[PDB]
Amino acid sequence: MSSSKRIAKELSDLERDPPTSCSAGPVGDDLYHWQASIMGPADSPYAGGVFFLSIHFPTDYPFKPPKISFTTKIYHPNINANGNICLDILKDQWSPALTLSKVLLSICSLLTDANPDDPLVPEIAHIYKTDRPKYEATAREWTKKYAV
Repeated sequence: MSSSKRIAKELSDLERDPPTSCSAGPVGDDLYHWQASIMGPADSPYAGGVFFLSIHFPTDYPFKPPKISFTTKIYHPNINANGNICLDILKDQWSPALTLSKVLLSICSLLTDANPDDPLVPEIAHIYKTDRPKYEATAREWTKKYAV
């Protein structure tokens, strides 16, 4: 009811004013399980790649954050092998005032500017802090293979 109408509202807002590089909507007619895709920023080792996200809205949304997993394989210090993303606003900083499109933005940005202080993958984090080139080189490789 409050959960069903809040998601319908957000879907409708997109169904009108469409984002540019982001693209999201429900899978099938399941209003609680969405799928989305985004392109890697131009100034990132993910540039040109296409990433698919899986989205699960909590039954008590928007008072509880949505579950966002990455479908595509990505080499990022804040994203692990299962697609989990360590992002502040998907947890401790979540708030009913935020939207999914707002969550998508913070993600386009996370890829542009990772956060080595939230080492969800310590190996990728260390390579990041000390040998940025090795990391940027490996990020682009994985983009060619998977982000297509």
